[PDB]
Amino acid sequence: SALGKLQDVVNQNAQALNTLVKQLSSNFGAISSVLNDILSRLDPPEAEV
Amino acid sequence: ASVYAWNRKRISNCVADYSVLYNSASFSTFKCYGVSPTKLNDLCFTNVYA
Repeated sequence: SALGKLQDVVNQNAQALNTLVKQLSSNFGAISSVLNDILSRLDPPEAEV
Repeated sequence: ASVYAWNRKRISNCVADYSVLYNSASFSTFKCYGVSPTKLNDLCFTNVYA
């Protein structure tokens, strides 16, 4: 634990990145979190929504 | 079937050509939801219920 101060910095940033990446799995109300699935299923007028 | 006792046919393990239905002159209504009728032949489904 002696170098906890430096490890804390590493952990906070790694956590921030991991959270940011995981947000790409969120639908946010969309039919899918995967952009390619939306594009392959819907026409532009509906895909844009 | 009567609408109160509607029939459900489970379709699986087959090739589905939807353009035959969509390009037909014989249907008065053909409304797709959650999917484009012109992209159906490019999609795969785990199952289709008719």
